[PDB]
Amino acid sequence: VNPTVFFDIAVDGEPLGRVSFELFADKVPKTAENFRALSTGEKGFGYKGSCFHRIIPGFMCQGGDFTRHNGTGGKSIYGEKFEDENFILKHTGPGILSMANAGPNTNGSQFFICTAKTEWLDGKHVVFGKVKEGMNIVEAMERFGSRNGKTSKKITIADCGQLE
Repeated sequence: VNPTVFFDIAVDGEPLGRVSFELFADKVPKTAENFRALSTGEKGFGYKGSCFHRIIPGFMCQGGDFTRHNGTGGKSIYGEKFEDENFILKHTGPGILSMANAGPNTNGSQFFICTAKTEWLDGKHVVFGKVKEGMNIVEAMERFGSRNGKTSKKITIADCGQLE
């Protein structure tokens, strides 16, 4: 209805588990569709096989750079960047899915999953989804991150697609 997408996560090739996300297409349609389409890979590029390049324990897990795998790339289905759609939703707690960016109106494909309430990001990053199942898998991923965001194991989206 509002779409659900999943990520199957692997840690150095070993299966960790599945996280699914509800995308708020009712409130942020353009942003939610970009993520949905990048998860199915239906426009010919997307998240399958990419990694979480920056994980900071107690704060958030960030990924979505499928072109340079380090936070300097990625692209949306609308072009290299697109505008901040609205800031209706807030970073209210663990499980919030929001867009990473490089300043106002620079949304591409990078996203982060909050593991804490991060109110200082409200009005700066567009919130568009939430973890539906597998929050415990995000908590497990979190243990491989560090204070500067570097991960001690390669965390990858082994598979991903739509469920609902």
